[PDB]
Parts: sequence; structure tokens; C-alpha cells
Amino acid sequence: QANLMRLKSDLFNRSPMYPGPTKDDPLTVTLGFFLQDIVKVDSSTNEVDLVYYERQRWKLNSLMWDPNEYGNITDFRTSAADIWTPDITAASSTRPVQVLSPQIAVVTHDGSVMFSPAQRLSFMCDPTGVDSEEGVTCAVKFESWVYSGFEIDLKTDTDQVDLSSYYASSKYEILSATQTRQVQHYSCCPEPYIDVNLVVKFRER
Amino acid sequence: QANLMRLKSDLFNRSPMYPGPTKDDPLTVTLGFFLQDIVKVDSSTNEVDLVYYERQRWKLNSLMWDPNEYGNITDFRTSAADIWTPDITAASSTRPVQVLSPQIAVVTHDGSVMFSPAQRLSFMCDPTGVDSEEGVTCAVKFESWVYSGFEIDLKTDTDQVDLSSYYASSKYEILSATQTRQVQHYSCCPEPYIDVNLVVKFRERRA
Amino acid sequence: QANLMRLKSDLFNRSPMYPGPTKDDPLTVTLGFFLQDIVKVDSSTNEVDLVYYERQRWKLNSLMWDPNEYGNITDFRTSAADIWTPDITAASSTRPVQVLSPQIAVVTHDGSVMFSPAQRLSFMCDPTGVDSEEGVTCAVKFESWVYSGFEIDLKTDTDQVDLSSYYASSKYEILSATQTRQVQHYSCCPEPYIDVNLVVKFRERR
Amino acid sequence: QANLMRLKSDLFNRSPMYPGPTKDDPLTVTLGFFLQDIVKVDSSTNEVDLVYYERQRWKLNSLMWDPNEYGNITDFRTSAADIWTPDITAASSTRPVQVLSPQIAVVTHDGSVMFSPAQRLSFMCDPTGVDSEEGVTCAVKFESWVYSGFEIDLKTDTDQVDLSSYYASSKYEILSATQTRQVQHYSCCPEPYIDVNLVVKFRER
Amino acid sequence: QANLMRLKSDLFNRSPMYPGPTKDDPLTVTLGFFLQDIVKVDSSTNEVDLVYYERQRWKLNSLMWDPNEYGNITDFRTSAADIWTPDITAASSTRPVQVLSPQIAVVTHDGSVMFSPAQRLSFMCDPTGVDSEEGVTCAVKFESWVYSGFEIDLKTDTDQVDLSSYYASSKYEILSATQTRQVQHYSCCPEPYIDVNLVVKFRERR
Ligand SMILES: *[C@@H]1O[C@H](CO)[C@@H](O)[C@H](O)[C@H]1NC(C)=O
Ligand SMILES: *[C@@H]1O[C@H](CO)[C@@H](O)[C@H](O)[C@H]1NC(C)=O
Ligand SMILES: *[C@@H]1O[C@H](CO)[C@@H](O)[C@H](O)[C@H]1NC(C)=O
Ligand SMILES: *[C@@H]1O[C@H](CO)[C@@H](O)[C@H](O)[C@H]1NC(C)=O
Repeated sequence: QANLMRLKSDLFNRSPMYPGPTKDDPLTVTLGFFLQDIVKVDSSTNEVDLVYYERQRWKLNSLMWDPNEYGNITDFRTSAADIWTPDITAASSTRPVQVLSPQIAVVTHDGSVMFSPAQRLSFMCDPTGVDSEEGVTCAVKFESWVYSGFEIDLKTDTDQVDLSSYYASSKYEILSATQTRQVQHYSCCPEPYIDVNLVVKFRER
Repeated sequence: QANLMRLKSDLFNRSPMYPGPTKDDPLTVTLGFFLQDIVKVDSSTNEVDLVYYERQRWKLNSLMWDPNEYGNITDFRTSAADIWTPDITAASSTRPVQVLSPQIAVVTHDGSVMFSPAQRLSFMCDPTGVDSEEGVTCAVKFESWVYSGFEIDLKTDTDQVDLSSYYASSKYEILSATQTRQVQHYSCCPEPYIDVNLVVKFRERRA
Repeated sequence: QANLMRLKSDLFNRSPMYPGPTKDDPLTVTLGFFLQDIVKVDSSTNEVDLVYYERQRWKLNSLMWDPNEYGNITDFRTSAADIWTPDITAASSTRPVQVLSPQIAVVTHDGSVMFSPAQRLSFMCDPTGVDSEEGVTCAVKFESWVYSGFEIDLKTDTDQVDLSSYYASSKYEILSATQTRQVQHYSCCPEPYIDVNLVVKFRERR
Repeated sequence: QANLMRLKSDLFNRSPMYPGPTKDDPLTVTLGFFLQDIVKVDSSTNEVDLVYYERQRWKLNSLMWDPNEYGNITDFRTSAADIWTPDITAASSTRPVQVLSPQIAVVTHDGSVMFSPAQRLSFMCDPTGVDSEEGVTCAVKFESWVYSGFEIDLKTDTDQVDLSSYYASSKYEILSATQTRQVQHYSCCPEPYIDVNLVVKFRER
Repeated sequence: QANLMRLKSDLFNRSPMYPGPTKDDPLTVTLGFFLQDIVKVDSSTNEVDLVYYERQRWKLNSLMWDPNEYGNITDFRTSAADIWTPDITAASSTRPVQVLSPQIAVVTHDGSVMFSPAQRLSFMCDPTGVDSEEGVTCAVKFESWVYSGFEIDLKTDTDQVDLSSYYASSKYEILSATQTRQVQHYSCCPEPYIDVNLVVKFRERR
């Protein structure tokens, strides 16, 4: 405990918080989605509600340490308020995101940070054809609200959405679920626009 | 990072927050609306729900810096809790406005601030005629709740509401959407208020 | 800005907040209601929902200043958390009051404070007869939860509720809306309370 | 106001907050209920919703003063955040208690504190027979969540629930309403566990 | 009171909060469930709502004291904000867990902490067959969100789900209720991931 207290003090009390990336010092953030349940579908309003968690990872040199100097501690957990976190947002949400997990992150000795908030999300989606055999396809884009592709680069570690925690007796069954980095370039402008597109194909079970 | 950390420390940790405008030192705020979706319409209660984001811009001398003194940094991002933001409110909302985006602002070296919160709003609107070809018109005023036109002047950069992010498979299609500066006098108060009136003409999509 | 920063520092950082009125130093608070919309009516539960804002005004000597000493500043805006505010409550609400406006007050150099929160309120009311020509009457009392009439006196400046912000195409139309100072007696206590009774007569816009 | 400011400063700024009762220094808390309205009854979920206010009184030597030393002030009002308050809870609530009044208490010079929060409560109750002439009886227990009867003794000042503020045009009428202290002793342990049982008999009007 | 005030000051004001367990200094946390009511069932969305309380126990050397030095105080109560608490979460909730009790823990002189929050939970469960004699079976997993089995070793304090506080006139009756630790190992990683699985068999009471 003494070792961890000394480590947290050295990281958080001495130096200030990471102020965020700039064009000179950009930051890669990796996203992965873990789908738990398609809870409901509203054809009256074209809204769908998803429960999932979202693994976010980035790496900062200011959060590095030598385990030997701190009783061989290789990682620790801390409140997400104690560190900078990225502003990743669902671009087409229709209600505030409801947080289902504690807001706590894992920091490892190489300066890697992992933050995995569980969420209930309502987003825009026309569910006509969900009651058929072919099903329906909906998509939602995740992006940094205020950082361009020159400051925050988004990527995924895999293209497959993890369905290992997907509830077997959900009202809706998953035909397909992918997560894909998309880069948009406009003729006008030099900076790319980056998003991660979550595409889910599903139908009534 | 060192340069940005020093800059944020100089701006936020040394000086206090901007205390808001006065009659001697008024402030112009520019508003632009970006409509995403008319989510629902309730004829039983005459309430309509809109999803949109709202670009707010203002300029403060207290947030200025010289890029040369901070490694040529021309701008940065910060939590909206770190700065004063204006008290712009929908005057006819029926439920508290729900925030859909992170509360983060962009500050540039000339002291300009840009803050663009995404929002879900329920407001008063009679939707009779939405199922027709002519559609229905609703209006909602946005204004400072407590600053008169002598302290906060509102403007728009354009009169056309941006529909580029509008959801193609919405139940409702937009016939027209304008944003217009107005001057209001209220029974409460002798000082006039400035509002931006968002007027949207829409109907059920025949799809 | 320098002048306003110095003023706010002199008022809020040096002295403590006003601790509230006592029997020796009572306080008058003026209330006006501005009705916006009767949003819904629930006959299954006898609940009605109102959207309105409530203008509250009082005066404190501890919030006075000389404009000459502060660049001719005659007033300013500040978070309602920075000042004492009165504990005015709807006595017959059935749900917590939902706040629709920022919690910000106007303070003027004579020590006058104006605080005007916009609110959605659910309160107890039997709406039988709302679909008729005569309509229905509902009433809700606003009062200090813990200060008697010897500490907080409530008044209104007018007996007519302001309907200038009332939504023209509301499902419900207003036949009458008054705001009236009363004295309220509780079994518990010998001291009377002052309330403002908001009485609204309305019907379906047929 | 100078006298009241000095008094509040002497009580709250100098000493810390009362840390709660112990077995050596127990505390009596008195509870009284004032019923305003039975708002709804849900037979689909066996939930009933009540609006009421709850008078809580206790007495602390740490909140005593001599009126002569403070301009003859015999009492004052203060935010409930400035003082310790008891952890009285409805044991059979089905939703978080919703607070309908400002969180403010009255403190008197003998160290008595009165705190009377207005509340909307959903609690477990089977309302079968509410539409009959006999009506239906429901009960809800109030207790300290973490203090045993050796630390907090609960009592009522009367056994009759005050119905003087009960809404005349409620959908439901009250046939009877009592509030009664109950003590439970367990084989395991020496300490008694105390609750106040609020029993309400009612029917459709 | 003086003794308890001095104790709380020595524990909380001098030292910082316990920063959480590590691989070098792991922590055992016990969970036990006390089921109060199955409030509702939604077959349209396959959601069920449960009211229960959850007894959590762990032990820390940083919260130890000698009763002789503090007027023979063997235990006290404190706000859960004053201490580290474990990050136990329902992994299959569909809405944020609603807290029904005050957030207060019991700390004893050997450094044992007991924290028992009451909660309303909506979780994923297909209730087809709840209206039958056989009933329906649902499960909900509880786990530390961010601590592996190398940091928090999570277990049950008892083998029985306590049904003694279960409401007799609930719409639903409990046929069976178990609580069980489960361990998962992944190809990626050496550390085990632990959950406690609450399995409840129930049906409509008629
Ligand atoms: C430090 O921990 C690592 C991780 O398991 C292990 O390989 C090593 O044996 C430990 N070293 C010491 C000095 O304890
Ligand atoms: C800032 O810009 C000037 C001119 O382009 C350049 O010489 C200088 O190296 C820059 N300063 C830093 C610290 O990068
Ligand atoms: C503004 O300040 C100057 C300071 O000398 C004073 O002469 C003047 O009277 C003030 N304005 C008003 C309207 O009082
Ligand atoms: C602690 O216990 C001793 C007996 O061993 C007793 O005499 C003493 O009074 C106790 N202390 C307090 C403060 O009660």
C-alpha cells in the first residue's frame, strides 16, 4: 500500500495532468466494442437502445515508471477524474449516455491507460424489417467531438465486435457486428476526419 | 506538452475565471444551430423533442496569449468547467435540456472560445397539421436567462440552420429552418433582451 | 472585469454569507409567478404538471456597495450558490421540482437580489371537469419550509399571475390565474407561516 | 445577524461535526409522520407511492449554547449539510426516496435539532382489496440502516399519524394510520434492533 | 464523542485513502445477497427489476486501531465517501443501479469494514414462463469492473442467498436462489477474472 501511495503521489501530485494532444504531439486512441444486449427498438421514433462496453486505450510517457522502484507494481487502478481521458462520443445519440460501470481506469508501467466504461446508448436507427429473416442494419459513428485527425488518431485492434458477453435470450439476435475505422478526406482541406463506425445487423429472435 | 501545460496553468490557475459581462464591458455571443433529428412529437401534450448541436462563440481578452511565448501554440481544448460559458437557454423548454456530448471547448490565442454542446430538448409546440403536405411550424427562442441586451448581445453568422447532419430516415422531414436575431421586451424587466428565434417548418415523411 | 472581480471578492470572500433572517431582523421576500404552460393532467393519479418561472426578490444590507468605488458597476450576475436564497417550496408537490433555467441571480448595488428560476412542477390536483366549459380550479401554496411569518414575510407585487409568456397553443386555456398572500397554520406550531397561494382556473381548449 | 454569524462560526467552524453515537454515548431519535397523499397504487408491480413529511428530532450537547452570550438567540436554521443527521431509511422502498423540500434543519439552544424532510416514497405493498369498502392495509418499516439499538434508540411521540395535511381530493381515503416502535432481539447478539412501523389502512374514494 | 472524533481524525485526516489492491498486496472481498423483492418483469424488452441488499466485507491494516487508545471504541460508522470501497458491478444491468439506502459503512478495530448498500437493479432476463408453475430462471453476474483475481479475490461469505427479508406479498415468489463464485481464464492473459453469479428461479404468485 505504501508503495502504491508513493507511486500515485509521484505521478499525480508532482506533475500536472496531461493537457491533451496537439498537432505537434498527436495521440493514438484505440477503441474496441463489447456488445451485451440490444434492449429495445422504437419504430415510432426510429430509436434503438444498446447496452455495451467500450475499451479505450492510449499511451503517455508522463505516466511511465520503473516497477523495481515501487515494490514491483506493474499496474494500478485510479479514478478517471485523476487523469486525462479522451472525448469520444456517439455522433448520433438521441439521449444522454447512461453510465453502468464505475469511472475507473487501469494505468500500466509502460504508460498505457485502459478505460472501459459500460454504457446504455439510444441512437438513431430505422428498425423497419427487424421482424423479418433478413433483419435490419444500423450504424453509429464514434468520434472525438473536438480533436481533428491531426491531434487524435482513432483505431481499432480488431474489426469484429466482441459478442462473448451477448445475452443469449435477448429479444434480438445478432447476424453481424463490425467496428471499423473510417477516414474521410475533403478536397478543400488537408486534415483527415476519423471515426470508428459500429455497424450491427440484427433481427427479432 | 510542457508548453501547453504552462499555458493552461497561466490562464486558469493564476487568474480567476471571467466574472461575466457588465454594461461597461458587454459581450457578443454568436449562435449557430445544427439540427440532427426531430425525434418525437406529442399531440396529447403539445411537446416536440429535438436533437441538435449549438455552436456558441465569444471572445475574451483574459484568454489571450502570444503563441511565440508558448511554442507557437495557437489553440487548445479544455473542459467547459475551466471557463465561463454563457447562460443561453431555450425559453419554452418543458424538461431540463439533456446534454449528449462531452463538455469541452476550444480556446484560440486571440481569446476566441468555441463551445458546441449537443442537446436533446423538449419544447412547447402544437403539432396539428404535421401529417399534411403543408406541414407545421414551430419556434423556440434562445436567450440569456439573466443578461439583458446591454450585457450580452446575441447574433447569428447565418440565417439558415445547418441541415447537413440531419438524419435521412427521421420520421419527420424539414421543409424550412431559420435562425433569426430578435429584440424582446418582457413584463418583468425594463432592459430589453436579445434572443435567437429558431423557426422550423416540418412534416411527417411519406416514405 | 477587474472592478467586478474586486467587488465579488469584497462581498463573497471576506465576509461570510448572510445567515438568514431572525425574529429581531425579519426579511420580506416578494414572489411573482409567470405561467408558461399547463403541460399535462393525470386523472388516474390526480396530478397536474405546470411549467412556469418564479420571480423572487429580497434586499440585504450585507450585499450593498457604492458604485463609485467599483467603476460605476450598479449590478452583476452570480451563481445562486454564492448567496443565501430563501427556502420557498411548493407545499403540495408530488415530485421533485425540475429546474429549467441556470441557477443565477442578479444583485444590485442597493442590496436587492432577483432570482427567477424556471421550473416544471407536478402537484396534487383533481382535474375532473377540465373537459367542460366551466373548467377546473387547482391551487398550490408556496411557502418557506422552515421560517415563520416572524422571520420571512412573503408578499406579491400584484394579485394577477403574469400570462404574457403563456403558450398560445397549449392544450389548456387559462380562465383565471391569481397569486394571493395567505396565513397558514400548522398543528405543530403556534407561529403562523406566510404562503402565496397560486390558484389557476383552466380548461381544455376545445 | 452578527450574533447569529458568531454563533454558527463557534458551533460549525471550530469543532468538527458530531461523529455519530456509540455504545458509550447513545442517542434517542424521535420520528413522527405527517401523511399528505397516497399518489398511486400499482397492482401490476405491487408498489404504492406516498407523499409525506417526516419529523426527526434528536438532541446533542455539542450544539448547546447560552442565549445570553449570543444576543438572546434561542434558535436558528441551517443547511442539513452543516450537521450530522440520522440514517433513517424505509426498509421496503422500491425506488430511491425523492426529496420534495429544502434540506434545512432547526437547531435550538438546548441542543435539540428538528429536521422535517418532505418525501415521495415507493414501497412494497399488495393493493388487492383497495377498491372495496374494507380497503387494504400496508406497512413500511423505518430504521437506522447501520446503528443498532445500543447506539440509536428510535421512538415516536405519538402512535397516531398526523392526517391534518392529508389532501381532501386524493384518489384514496385513509381509514387508519399508526406509527409504532418495534424492537427485535436476535439469538446471535446482545443488541436490540429498533424500527418504527408505519401501518396505513386505505381504500379508493 | 471526543474519543471517536480523535479516532476519525487520526484515520482519515492524517493519512490518505487506501489506494486499492495490487498484485503484490491483494485483497479478499466477500459478497452476500439479501433479496427483498422482484418488482417487475418486462417481456417486451426482456428486463427484470430486483430490489436487494448486498453485504460487502473486506479488511485493511490501514484502518486498524487499539481500542485502549480511544476510550475502548471497538467500532464506528462513517460515510462510504470517507473510505475506499470495492468497484463491484452488475455486469448485465440495463440501467444505472439505483441506491435505496444511505451510503454508510461499519469499521471495526481489527480493520474490518462492512458495507451493505440496498439497490434496485434492472438486468437482462427473458421472463417467458414466469406465469407457469415451473417458473423461470435468471442469472446476474457481479464482478469487479477493473480488478482481476490477482488483485481482488472475490468470494461469498455464505452459501445461502438470504430470503428472510423477501416480501411475502410480492407479485413473484422465489423457488430457488443461489450465489456462486466463477473464474474465467483467457488465452491472452495469465490473470483469472472472477465473478459471483446470482441465480434466481421464480414465478408469479397466484
Ligand atoms: C515481479 O513481478 C513479475 C510479474 O509476475 C515477476 O516476473 C517477477 O518475479 C517479480 N520480481 C520481483 C523482484 O519480485
Ligand atoms: C516557432 O516558429 C518560428 C518561425 O516559424 C520557428 O523559428 C520556431 O522554431 C518555432 N518555435 C518552436 C519552439 O517550435
Ligand atoms: C461614473 O464615475 C464617475 C467617477 O468620478 C462619476 O463622476 C460619475 O458620476 C459616475 N456615473 C454616474 C451615472 O453616477
Ligand atoms: C476501558 O475499560 C476499562 C476497564 O478495563 C475501564 O475502567 C475504563 O473506564 C474504560 N474506558 C472508558 C473511557 O470507558
